[PDB]
Amino acid sequence: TLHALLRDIPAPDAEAMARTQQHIDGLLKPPGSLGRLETLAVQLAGMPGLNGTPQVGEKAVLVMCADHGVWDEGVAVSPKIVTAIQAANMTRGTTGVCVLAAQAGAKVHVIDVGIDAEPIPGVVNMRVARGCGNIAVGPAMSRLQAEALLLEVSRYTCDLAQRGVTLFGVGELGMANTTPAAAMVSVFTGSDAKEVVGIGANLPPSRIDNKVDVVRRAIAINQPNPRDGIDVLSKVGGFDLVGMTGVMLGAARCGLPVLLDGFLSYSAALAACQIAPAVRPYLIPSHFSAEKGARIALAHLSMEPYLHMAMRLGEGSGAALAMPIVEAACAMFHNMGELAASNIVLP
Amino acid sequence: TLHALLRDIPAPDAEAMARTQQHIDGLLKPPGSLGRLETLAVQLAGMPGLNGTPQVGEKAVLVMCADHGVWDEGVAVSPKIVTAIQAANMTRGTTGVCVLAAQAGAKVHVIDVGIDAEPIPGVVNMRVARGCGNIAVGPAMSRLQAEALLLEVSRYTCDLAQRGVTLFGVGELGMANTTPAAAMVSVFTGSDAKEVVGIGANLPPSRIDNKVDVVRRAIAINQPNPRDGIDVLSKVGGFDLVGMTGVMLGAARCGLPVLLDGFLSYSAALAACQIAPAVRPYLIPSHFSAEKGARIALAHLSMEPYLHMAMRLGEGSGAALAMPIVEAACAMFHNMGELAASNIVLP
Ligand SMILES: O=C(O)c1cccnc1
Ligand SMILES: O=C(O)c1cccnc1
Ligand SMILES: Nc1ccccc1O
Ligand SMILES: Nc1ccccc1O
Repeated sequence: TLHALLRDIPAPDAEAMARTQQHIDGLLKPPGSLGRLETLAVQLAGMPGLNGTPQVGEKAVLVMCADHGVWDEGVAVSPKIVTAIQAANMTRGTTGVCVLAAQAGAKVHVIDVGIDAEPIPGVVNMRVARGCGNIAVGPAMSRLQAEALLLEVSRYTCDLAQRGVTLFGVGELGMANTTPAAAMVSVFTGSDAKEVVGIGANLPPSRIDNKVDVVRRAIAINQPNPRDGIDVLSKVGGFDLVGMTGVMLGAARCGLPVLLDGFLSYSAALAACQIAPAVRPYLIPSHFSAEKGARIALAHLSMEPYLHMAMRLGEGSGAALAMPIVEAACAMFHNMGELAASNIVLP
Repeated sequence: TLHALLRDIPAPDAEAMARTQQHIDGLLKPPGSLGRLETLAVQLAGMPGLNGTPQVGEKAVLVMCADHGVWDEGVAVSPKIVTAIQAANMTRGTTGVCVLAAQAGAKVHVIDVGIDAEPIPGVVNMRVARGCGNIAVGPAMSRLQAEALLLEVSRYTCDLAQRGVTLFGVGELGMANTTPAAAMVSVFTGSDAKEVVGIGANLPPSRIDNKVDVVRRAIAINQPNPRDGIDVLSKVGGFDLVGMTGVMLGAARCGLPVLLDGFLSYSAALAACQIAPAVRPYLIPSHFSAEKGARIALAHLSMEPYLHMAMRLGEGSGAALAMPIVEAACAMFHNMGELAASNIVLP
């Protein structure tokens, strides 16, 4: 079922992209002057789920929530229960993603893939377990659990496409999750833990060393295979991370765009592209995370974010903030006048 | 009258800013996690025209249009008449700024400060002359003309504030205007012309040398005084550039924020800050222009743009694109829930 899914990811439509580029070149402006907005418009035009043109219909931010066993290693200063509390707030519209998504006209879908607490009413239930295993002493989960969640989340994502959603945004919520994120980045990029381990949610500078040590132990003990994204996710990842990877595989299979968020999302995207390179064309960066390993992770994905906001909240907040930018590419494409109609000729 | 104006620019309200910072720190998120969005919110709170809080009411983009005598030196490949044509399109909603401003819910005000063509119906008439003097052989205009336009535009800007406008965006339109922009940047920053002269609207690489030469001649012949922003503007600037400087002085006097656009706007802001350092606190960067001298100009203004879009259209298009970001800071500030209300305590 997963092989089928990965097999059916459509390649971008080069024909629609060429038509788009020609149309953009003819707009009321010096050719190429709107830079990355032009490039983004063309990219969108190549996505089969969008009907050959840069269009944006309904918008959704999927937030994957889960707890992590590695929290017990003292790698995070936020109380573990904050995952459960914030997930509930996500249903009240008071969180950072909620407020930014509301501003963008997007709906937030809160999905519980493994919070260590009783079920929260109003949150989508796809709970694998009450938190994943502590990666410092063994794997986060079984390969089977990782594959099942990928399928599950993937289907949910592409099913939203049937409800008019054309643009996705991915996000997470899970105390201590910048630890497995860093382990994955280290593994996929071949970078040393010290180079990609950050302060997460205000970790005191004095406790960084321990965090770096925990990441190295996780890798040494699990021996994840860099060439197998599912192996890496199941061993040194987490449920929230697997879920984000699933949103990306689902949107790609649906031929639709997905906006990345910050550091946690970069880790998930490295996994997704490792598992299926065909996913890459559908990914759109949003902002440049203030987390230490962001530069390395983005360099390996060959992505240059549009927004430099020193943000490090997570939740899909950056994804929501960039949605207007995607709408701008559409507006540009469909609403600008044409040079020829004004009798203007430029070399 | 100009001395009065400059004298009456209010300092930022430190009391409102402290109250803002405390409120932001108490929001549902790790302290400081929304980074530059938090900083922007505080900055807005200190602006007297906004009522002690980051608020955005009506939005306006002021586009200053004028022609330049230096066009005759072969520094621009766009036909001179494009200024007049595009200014007319600005009244039809088909231009790049129009489309992006519409997306942001802002109104575009097109102001003719010196187009070399017959008056265009629908465009605000503040025409100094039919194009400014060719800076390669003498000054763009008299000091008197520069001061009069500054006053004129300044009053117009702050008068809009009485109509509910709380956020301004500045833009321009004028063939060959990246030449005087570069001369001004060179003068204010002490950088050599070759380091700040760019391709403007697709100038062929083979004609760059001539453009660099024209900039040096302009400076040698006029001998503008770097410590006198009005001297520089009148000698090696242009009507559109003076006008943009005027919007900045007017918004500051009104105690309101102004969003910069690209390279031309950076030149105008260097002049504005030279003339009145008190203007600085009211300036908000938008994007990082793809023009060659952008880095140097931004470094001298100590500004780090939020958007990296490789844009180089001008017209205030970048300013419009960043307006949602300013609205996001307000949304964050007013709509997020508080940590205490959720019983969350973080170190
Ligand atoms: O980049 C992120 O999304 C991030 C960084 C630190 C802590 N939480 C989220
Ligand atoms: O940065 C700008 O605004 C710009 C650069 C080149 C040509 N026109 C405008
Ligand atoms: N629209 C346009 C066209 C040519 C040169 C500059 C411009 O802003
Ligand atoms: N709201 C929040 C609080 C603590 C840690 C991470 C979060 O996203």
